[PDB]
Amino acid sequence: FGARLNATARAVITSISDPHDYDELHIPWGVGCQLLKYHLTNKLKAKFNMTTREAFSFVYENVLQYNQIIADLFKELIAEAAPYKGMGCTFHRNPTLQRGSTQQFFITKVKDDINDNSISMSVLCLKAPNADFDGDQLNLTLMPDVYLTKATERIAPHTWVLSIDEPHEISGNLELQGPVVETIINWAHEKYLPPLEEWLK
Amino acid sequence: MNLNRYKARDLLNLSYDDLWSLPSEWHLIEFDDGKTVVSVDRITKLSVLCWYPLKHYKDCPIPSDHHIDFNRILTDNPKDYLNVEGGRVTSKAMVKHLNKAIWNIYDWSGETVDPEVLSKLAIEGKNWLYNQTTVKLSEYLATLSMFDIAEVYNHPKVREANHNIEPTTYGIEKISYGKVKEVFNDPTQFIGNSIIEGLRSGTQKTEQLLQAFAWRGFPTDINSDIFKYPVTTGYIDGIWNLYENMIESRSGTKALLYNKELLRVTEYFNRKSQLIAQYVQRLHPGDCKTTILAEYPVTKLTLKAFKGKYYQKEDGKLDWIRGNETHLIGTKQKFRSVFGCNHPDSQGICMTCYGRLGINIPKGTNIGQVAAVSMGDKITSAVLAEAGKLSTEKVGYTSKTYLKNYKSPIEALPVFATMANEKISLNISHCEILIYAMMIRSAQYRDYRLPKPGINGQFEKYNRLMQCRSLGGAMAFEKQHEPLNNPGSFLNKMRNDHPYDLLVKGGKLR
Ligand SMILES: [Zn+2]
Repeated sequence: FGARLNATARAVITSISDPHDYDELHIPWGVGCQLLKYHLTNKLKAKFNMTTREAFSFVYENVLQYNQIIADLFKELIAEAAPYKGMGCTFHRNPTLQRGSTQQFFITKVKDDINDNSISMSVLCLKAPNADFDGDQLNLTLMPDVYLTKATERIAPHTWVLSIDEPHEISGNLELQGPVVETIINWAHEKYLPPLEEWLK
Repeated sequence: MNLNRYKARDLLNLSYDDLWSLPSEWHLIEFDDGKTVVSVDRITKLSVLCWYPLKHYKDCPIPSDHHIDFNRILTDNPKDYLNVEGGRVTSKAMVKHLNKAIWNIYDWSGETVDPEVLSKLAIEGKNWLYNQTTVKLSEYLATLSMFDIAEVYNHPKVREANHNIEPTTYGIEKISYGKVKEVFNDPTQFIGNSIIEGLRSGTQKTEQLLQAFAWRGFPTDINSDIFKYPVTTGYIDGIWNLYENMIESRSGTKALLYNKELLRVTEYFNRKSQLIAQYVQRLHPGDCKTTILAEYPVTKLTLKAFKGKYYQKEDGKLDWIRGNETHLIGTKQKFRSVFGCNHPDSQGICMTCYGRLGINIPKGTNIGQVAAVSMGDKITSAVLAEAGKLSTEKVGYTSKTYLKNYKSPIEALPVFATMANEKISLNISHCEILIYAMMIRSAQYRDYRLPKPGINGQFEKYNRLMQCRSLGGAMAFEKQHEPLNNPGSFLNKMRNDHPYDLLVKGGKLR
């Protein structure tokens, strides 16, 4: 029933508190330098005049060392996906009971800081699995093909929006977090205007 | 009057930069139906921000119930909108208004909308709401300091509830807690305090505030034994007696009993339930058009389980309940269940037999596993009184022979419904699948296959269902070698098809 798949990774998770999309994943430098090795070898044999031994040495040398050429090749490999936002990948949770424990995201940005070893996930997708920042390691698989990425569309962050209990009700995984709600509470529910008696007098 | 008027779709067709550039005023809002409201700009900005799926469909009518302040209705007399209370902004309220905006477009056209497009528009609207409320709202940040504690602590109604209080359960839970619960619910006392405004907004819980601003009452031991003398102080003014703090230290001792046998047995329960529930699959939209309508009694406790269900009323064709009927509380209503309808698929059902829950399920989704999943998440949340006994009771009912073998499944459904819904919130459309998964036609001829008319209703054991049907699914359960050395498995009978059948043979098409 399958075990120990290839083109995979396993790392701890952080959040993205930014203006972004609901399906965006940020792979760090050390994970992205080893998960995309033959892609970097193809880009270094195509754009530059290098053999596969020199390309393998350039890939394995700059894992714990930042340089501009590998970052530019990562930006090119992200930009090569024409109908998608990036490379399609799947993301799992180790207790997998519900629908939200297995999702499909897109790699959109490789980090520049070498000390940060964590995959940064969206805020709205934190609720569908029981995933917190309590030192837990989460798994990731890389879909190679376009047909496989189209077939993995059945598990998506938009698939668990509708509830499986009530007939016409959106489930509670769409609810915002604490500090996201509290600013709107302090903004909207404030003594901002005089009441309706004083306003028309 | 000095109140500007805005239309419904005029604020929706406005730009994102011009939406926040609105003057601070009370204003009239017209809607597509024959009603109009009055509102503040800071509420209709959030209302337009939650109206994102209505922007793609510029022809559907927008009712007056989509606004957060739908209680305010402009009438000819000013007594209905002068001093009234609107709606409280809640994390669930925006999701409910997005759900209303989705089902408004769903019932705009007649029953032909792809629900996955609306489900993607919901998360797109939530993402746009987050990206607009994060950037544009940066000056209004909630805070917490010593002053926020001293503002609520120095209230006289809170300080009166902590002095001259007898150490009694009635004197604490009813007398002492009531005098502070009646002032926490007052909307004209704490205006501007972040703790009370977060309590009224559903973020902070009131059960954790009575143990801090009022008397903490009766912590327990490892066993369920209460103590005679309770702790006098709370959490703001801390506990500093040795006896009271030693009782309080035993309250956190029960939060560490997390042995691995519980996490093993809930995974064993999920593996036992889903492997037998995975037989029924691939529901189809439409109508099978049968007059073999079953009949079930509806009570008060299981009325939420009959929310999305089609029944047969007098002088009518079909109707769904949706859960607002105070009547039909003691009668026996004729329903339309999966037991006894005729579809050409040998393992599928229709949309009208399953109910209104099927449109919330995507097209390429197994309806068999999600019933056991919807049971198991509530069971695990009840696990995380004696929920393991409830889990073993559901195992003995569903996957054993502890039920009396009835002649027809129409009397087996309400017993399982009143056993499940009294403690676990579960819809009856999942219980119908969990009962139908144990149904076998022609048990005297060993024809281990699901019957399409459910009027037969012949039930057997769980292990005989696991071994004598679909050996590729039998290789996934425990005791794999017992279906191998069986003489009944070496003859070509017409049987069902498990999804695991492709992983057993490697992935061959035939
Ligand atoms: Zn049917």
